[PDB]
Amino acid sequence: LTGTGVLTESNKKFLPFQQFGRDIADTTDAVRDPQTLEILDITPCSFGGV
Amino acid sequence: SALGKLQDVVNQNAQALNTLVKQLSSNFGAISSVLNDILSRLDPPEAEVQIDRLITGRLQSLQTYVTQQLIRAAEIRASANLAATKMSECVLGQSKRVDFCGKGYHLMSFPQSAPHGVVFLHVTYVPAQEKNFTTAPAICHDGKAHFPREGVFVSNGTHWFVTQRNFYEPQIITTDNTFVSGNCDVVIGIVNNTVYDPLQPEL
Amino acid sequence: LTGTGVLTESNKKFLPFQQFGRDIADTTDAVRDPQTLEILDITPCSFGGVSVITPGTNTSNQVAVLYQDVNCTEVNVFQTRAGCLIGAEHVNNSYECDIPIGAGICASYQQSIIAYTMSLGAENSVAYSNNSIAIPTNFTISVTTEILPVSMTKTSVDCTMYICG
Amino acid sequence: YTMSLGAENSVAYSNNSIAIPTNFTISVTTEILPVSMTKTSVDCTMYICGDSTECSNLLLQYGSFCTQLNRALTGIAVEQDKNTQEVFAQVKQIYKTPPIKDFGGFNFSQILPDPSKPSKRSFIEDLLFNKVTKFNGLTVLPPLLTDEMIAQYTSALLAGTITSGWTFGAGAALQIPFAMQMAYRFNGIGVTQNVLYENQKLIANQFNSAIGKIQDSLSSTASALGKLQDVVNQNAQALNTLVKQLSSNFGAISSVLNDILSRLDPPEAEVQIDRLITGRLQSLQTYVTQQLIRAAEIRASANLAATKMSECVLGQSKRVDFCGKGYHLMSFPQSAPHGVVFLHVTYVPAQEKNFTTAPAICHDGKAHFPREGVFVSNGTHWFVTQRNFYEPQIITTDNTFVSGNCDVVIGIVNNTVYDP
Amino acid sequence: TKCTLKSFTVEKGIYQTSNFRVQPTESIVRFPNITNLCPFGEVFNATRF
Amino acid sequence: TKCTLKSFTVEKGIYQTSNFRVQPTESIVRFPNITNLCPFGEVFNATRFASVYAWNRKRISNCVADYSVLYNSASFSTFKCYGVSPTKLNDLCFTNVYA
Ligand SMILES: *[C@@H]1O[C@H](CO)[C@@H](O[C@@H]2O[C@H](CO)[C@@H](O)[C@H](O)[C@H]2NC(C)=O)[C@H](O)[C@H]1NC(C)=O
Ligand SMILES: *[C@@H]1O[C@H](CO)[C@@H](O[C@@H]2O[C@H](CO)[C@@H](O)[C@H](O)[C@H]2NC(C)=O)[C@H](O)[C@H]1NC(C)=O
Ligand SMILES: *[C@@H]1O[C@H](CO)[C@@H](O[C@@H]2O[C@H](CO)[C@@H](O)[C@H](O)[C@H]2NC(C)=O)[C@H](O)[C@H]1NC(C)=O
Ligand SMILES: *[C@@H]1O[C@H](CO)[C@@H](O[C@@H]2O[C@H](CO)[C@@H](O)[C@H](O)[C@H]2NC(C)=O)[C@H](O)[C@H]1NC(C)=O
Ligand SMILES: *[C@@H]1O[C@H](CO)[C@@H](O[C@@H]2O[C@H](CO)[C@@H](O)[C@H](O)[C@H]2NC(C)=O)[C@H](O)[C@H]1NC(C)=O
Ligand SMILES: *[C@@H]1O[C@H](CO)[C@@H](O[C@@H]2O[C@H](CO)[C@@H](O)[C@H](O)[C@H]2NC(C)=O)[C@H](O)[C@H]1NC(C)=O
Ligand SMILES: *[C@@H]1O[C@H](CO)[C@@H](O[C@@H]2O[C@H](CO)[C@@H](O)[C@H](O)[C@H]2NC(C)=O)[C@H](O)[C@H]1NC(C)=O
Ligand SMILES: *[C@@H]1O[C@H](CO)[C@@H](O[C@@H]2O[C@H](CO)[C@@H](O)[C@H](O)[C@H]2NC(C)=O)[C@H](O)[C@H]1NC(C)=O
Ligand SMILES: *[C@@H]1O[C@H](CO)[C@@H](O[C@@H]2O[C@H](CO)[C@@H](O)[C@H](O)[C@H]2NC(C)=O)[C@H](O)[C@H]1NC(C)=O
Ligand SMILES: *[C@@H]1O[C@H](CO)[C@@H](O[C@@H]2O[C@H](CO)[C@@H](O)[C@H](O)[C@H]2NC(C)=O)[C@H](O)[C@H]1NC(C)=O
Ligand SMILES: *[C@@H]1O[C@H](CO)[C@@H](O[C@@H]2O[C@H](CO)[C@@H](O)[C@H](O)[C@H]2NC(C)=O)[C@H](O)[C@H]1NC(C)=O
Ligand SMILES: *[C@@H]1O[C@H](CO)[C@@H](O[C@@H]2O[C@H](CO)[C@@H](O)[C@H](O)[C@H]2NC(C)=O)[C@H](O)[C@H]1NC(C)=O
Ligand SMILES: *[C@@H]1O[C@H](CO)[C@@H](O)[C@H](O)[C@H]1NC(C)=O
Ligand SMILES: *[C@@H]1O[C@H](CO)[C@@H](O)[C@H](O)[C@H]1NC(C)=O
Ligand SMILES: *[C@@H]1O[C@H](CO)[C@@H](O)[C@H](O)[C@H]1NC(C)=O
Ligand SMILES: *[C@@H]1O[C@H](CO)[C@@H](O)[C@H](O)[C@H]1NC(C)=O
Ligand SMILES: *[C@@H]1O[C@H](CO)[C@@H](O)[C@H](O)[C@H]1NC(C)=O
Ligand SMILES: *[C@@H]1O[C@H](CO)[C@@H](O)[C@H](O)[C@H]1NC(C)=O
Repeated sequence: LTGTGVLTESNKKFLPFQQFGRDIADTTDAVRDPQTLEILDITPCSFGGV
Repeated sequence: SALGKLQDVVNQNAQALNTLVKQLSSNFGAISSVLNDILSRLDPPEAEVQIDRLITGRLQSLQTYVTQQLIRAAEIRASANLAATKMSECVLGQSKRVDFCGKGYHLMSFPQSAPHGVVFLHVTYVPAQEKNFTTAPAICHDGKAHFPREGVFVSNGTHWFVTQRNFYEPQIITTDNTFVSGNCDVVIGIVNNTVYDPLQPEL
Repeated sequence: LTGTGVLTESNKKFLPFQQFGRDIADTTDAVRDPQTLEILDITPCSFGGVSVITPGTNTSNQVAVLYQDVNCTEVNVFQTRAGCLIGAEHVNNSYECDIPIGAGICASYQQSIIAYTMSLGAENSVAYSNNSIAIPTNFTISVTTEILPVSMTKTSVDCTMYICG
Repeated sequence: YTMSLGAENSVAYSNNSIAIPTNFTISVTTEILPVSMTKTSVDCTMYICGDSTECSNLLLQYGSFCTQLNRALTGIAVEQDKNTQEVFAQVKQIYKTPPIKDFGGFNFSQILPDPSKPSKRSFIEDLLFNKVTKFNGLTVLPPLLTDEMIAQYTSALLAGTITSGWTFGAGAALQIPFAMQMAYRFNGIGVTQNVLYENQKLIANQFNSAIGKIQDSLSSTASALGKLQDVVNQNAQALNTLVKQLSSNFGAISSVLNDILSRLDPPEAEVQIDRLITGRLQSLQTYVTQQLIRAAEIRASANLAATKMSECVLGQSKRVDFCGKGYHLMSFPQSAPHGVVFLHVTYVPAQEKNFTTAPAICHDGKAHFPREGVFVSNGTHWFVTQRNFYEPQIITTDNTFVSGNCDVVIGIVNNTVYDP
Repeated sequence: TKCTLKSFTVEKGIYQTSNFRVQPTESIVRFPNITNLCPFGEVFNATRF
Repeated sequence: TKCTLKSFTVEKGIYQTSNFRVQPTESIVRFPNITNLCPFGEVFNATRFASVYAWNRKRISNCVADYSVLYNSASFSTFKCYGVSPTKLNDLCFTNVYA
């Protein structure tokens, strides 16, 4: 699941079968690293404007 | 639900925004709704068609969103002009426009802020304890027709009074609160009584 | 002539020349029967939408459904100019509108759902006379609230990120 | 030719001359305001796809567009009901007229409802309703208020303004005899009660003649109710255009889905199917956008009508040219299929006659000013007359007040002020 | 109503959940009565041949 | 500002711009390591195949298979690869490889 963002340590709890949790507009929001099984939150990088 | 109007506006925004983001998960006839996956599976010459499919739908959705935003902005601008007029007239002064500054004879309005709007507290005058009286358009005395200077010619069945039009304050009929025009032969509802002169007893 | 509809007997007649008939805006309106020469009018069968009237899950779960512009015969049923209402019981009483149905008919929760003609107000014949006036002897001083939007959220989207990212 | 804006009238201006009217031409102007448009709705699935299952399996990869469209139309319809409520449902305690219509000589029979059961409307309402005049997944929702109840609102407002005046618009309807309410409306427009009470018979024939002229004008010309007819024609033409867009290829083989599904293999028939889908979506979106814009216009007109009903019907507007041209006295509401007709009763001076004036009058070196009127001169004698009607009222100290000496004021004219 | 509004609870009101459409029942075809039936038969059954 | 205002006099105010792409530092790939190269010759060059009337499905899973060696081979002619491209097969990760 390509893309750019900040991979913060996640606090949501996952089913041992659930791989990646989405949100509204099916944007990949949380993902499990296939190795060292844990949960990470993908947050979009700073895209404000000047 | 008292602030429902304001809530409506907020909803009409938020829902719209949600709809917009929900349009990002629509294929529009393309193989998927993720640009990165399309670029990661297909070759760019063939991925161009799918990207066009996504772009056309997303651009149409964005234009629709902006159009409805413009219409909503027009209606909200009309509401803001109305609110500015009500602040200029209800608050900064006393308005003689009926039912503009609330129901009843408006006295004064107090502005209050609200998250995305204003709330006017309209203090208005509502008179309510009615009494009926027998009424005269004019009073005949020495053939002068004696019309009322500022009030109405009410009567307790028996005697007559010149009260103000919005609060029963009878007062006797005197030449100071009554003015003369013509004789008693032209007025349809003329009623014969006596108007009191202060000056003669004042001697 | 291909289509679907209800083929009823018609009083209006074509010329002996003319076999078909259209309505204004170029829609088929009547057709003469080829077997026996008479003109049958066409009216396509009902396709009005269906709506649901509810007092809210807070109060109850009872449902009243309105089939717009459909006779109750074509699936307690109450026939209304708006449509056929099922689950709500008509009442001769008149109340202020609670859930607007249409054509003067409104519904409310009173156990079940009752539908009626909205009452416009209390009929008050003023005691008018050509020598009678009503003067107030008091007042109220009423404070009312008038809520008015003045602005909305200043949203701003960028087309590049939304479309491409 | 080159247009002329009118007659190049040159008023006889002078620094001491005024023109004081001596009569009046009480009139009833007419105003027509649209308050609502036809409550329509469109089944976007049935419209774009008919009954085909393949198109219904599409139009969902296009997302929630159908929900947007039907939500917008439902909002427009609810807004139309809200407009009709705001214009008409402004009065509590629906009122009735007395069986004896002794309104000081005035005659409201043409505007008052008649028992002969045309719905429950009046003569003027019947003329107005006489003058101005489903399929393919689009229907017309009936208005929440039916014409009978709108006429009942109209009759209640008319009964309240006839018997009570402006009082029913504030609290309870304080009854007051007619020709006494109108005297107070004259007080509101400046002229005293004397004008009406001494001209009571004249100011009922003027009003009745104005009502009769309104009746004749409404009966005669078919373009009298042009605004409501324009609204109806615009809505009907938008609907007809929306329908006729169905019979359009939009770059596909046919405008009928059955033919495309028949003569093509579905995998490549998909191209024609969604070309038609995009075409019909664009047509429906254009229809919805123009309906929203026209609904904004109708909402502006309905807010104007509600404001006029609040200020004209339920009061006496001091705003100029708001409730008809001339000094507004009172208004009458009448219902029309999709609008409101205001019968603005106004006062128009007419029959002018010029005199010579003075800013103030010098007596005993004191520079008397007029308490409430204008100083005028008959060429020999001076009088204090009200500013909208000629009434001499020879100068006294009761109707004049003193503000110094006869030095600063410019147009001082020497005279005497009588002492009661 | 809950599903279309996509909210578990609903409020007092009226909501257009879906659309009703009557199903057609049987089918009918009408053409000009009888026929212009040919004198074809006299060919198959002719006497002088 | 003056390039987006199409002018050389700008006056007071505020003027906007386009995407703020904060360039992400480096690139991270977190593919799972099975530590087992997937024996893919099980299917292509192996013992005798089945018949078309009874076609058989083979499964390769829990392994790291490379399609680049397959494409680079000149013997493997007649490629179509519907829905994907041979050059982009390598970076894709799959689970249900029905052969
Ligand atoms: C008419 O109104 C007057 C105003 O008060 C009333 O006259 C006085 O009434 C009081 C009693 O409330 C007496 O003590 C006075 O002597 C009255 N003044 C007179 C008669 O000049 C009178 O009661 C009212 N008439 C009614 C109500 O029928
Ligand atoms: C009020 O109008 C009525 C008739 O238009 C008049 O008063 C009534 O007159 C009838 C007979 O003419 C009598 O039987 C009633 O008893 C009267 N009632 C009242 C309350 O007076 C009269 O022309 C008008 N009254 C005034 C004061 O102008
Ligand atoms: C004034 O009161 C008298 C009481 O009857 C009425 O008018 C009088 O009428 C007689 C003839 O019927 C005359 O001789 C008197 O001069 C009149 N009185 C006047 C003029 O003051 C009548 O009730 C009253 N006048 C009205 C109401 O106009
Ligand atoms: C006008 O109404 C007010 C109430 O709205 C009256 O004031 C009440 O008077 C009674 C007894 O006189 C008291 O028990 C109440 O507590 C009063 N209410 C308030 C709010 O003060 C007032 O008396 C009325 N005016 C007249 C002239 O009676
Ligand atoms: C003021 O104007 C009105 C008409 O607007 C005049 O009323 C007319 O008067 C003449 C002669 O008196 C009559 O023949 C007409 O029938 C009247 N018309 C109406 C509609 O009543 C009135 O006379 C004028 N006033 C003055 C003082 O001249
Ligand atoms: C108010 O005007 C209407 C119409 O102008 C009058 O109605 C007329 O009534 C008389 C007999 O009752 C007849 O002339 C007709 O039947 C009606 N129409 C017309 C055109 O005349 C009504 O009478 C008037 N009001 C009063 C009190 O006279
Ligand atoms: C202007 O009006 C005044 C007031 O009526 C006129 O003065 C009166 O004139 C009449 C006859 O012309 C006399 O009978 C009165 O005695 C006069 N009133 C007085 C002297 O106070 C005046 O003549 C008029 N001027 C004109 C018409 O030019
Ligand atoms: C109005 O304007 C006229 C014109 O100037 C003024 O009349 C003049 O009055 C002065 C003395 O007051 C004379 O010397 C002039 O000869 C007059 N002019 C003419 C043309 O005759 C008049 O005073 C002005 N009145 C007001 C009230 O402003
Ligand atoms: C008032 O009348 C006289 C003429 O008769 C003028 O005013 C007089 O002015 C002189 C000095 O210029 C004073 O001594 C007098 O006392 C004044 N008379 C008064 C005030 O009555 C003047 O023509 C007149 N005032 C005007 C026209 O404003
Ligand atoms: C179709 O056939 C029927 C009968 O074969 C024809 O209609 C008959 O007309 C006669 C006299 O007009 C009636 O007495 C019969 O009752 C009719 N029959 C029926 C079944 O209604 C009809 O004219 C034929 N259609 C044509 C020739 O177009
Ligand atoms: C006229 O010709 C027709 C067509 O051949 C005959 O119809 C059939 O004729 C055969 C042989 O004659 C018979 O076996 C069938 O029973 C006939 N069919 C019917 C429906 O009758 C017809 O019989 C001929 N007419 C004659 C011979 O008089
Ligand atoms: C076929 O089996 C061989 C294992 O011996 C592999 O491919 C061989 O690769 C070498 C050099 O890379 C070539 O010289 C051989 O000709 C290949 N063998 C063939 C083509 O049969 C590999 O494991 C298998 N090929 C696949 C899976 O594509
Ligand atoms: C007030 O109304 C009542 C109700 O009929 C009536 O009896 C009474 O005479 C009226 N009072 C006056 C002063 O008109
Ligand atoms: C609606 O629900 C609230 C609690 O969620 C309750 O307090 C209120 O009484 C309810 N309204 C009714 C039952 O009309
Ligand atoms: C049902 O539709 C209308 C509505 O009442 C009615 O007039 C009509 O006769 C009915 N149709 C039938 C009975 O077939
Ligand atoms: C009252 O309701 C009943 C039953 O709904 C109905 O039959 C009757 O016509 C209605 N009206 C009257 C006046 O009873
Ligand atoms: C009215 O104005 C005219 C100007 O046309 C003038 O001649 C006339 O004298 C004026 N009237 C009076 C009474 O001054
Ligand atoms: C696979 O990756 C994990 C990551 O935690 C590592 O512990 C393991 O040794 C790796 N397997 C190998 C290198 O065979």
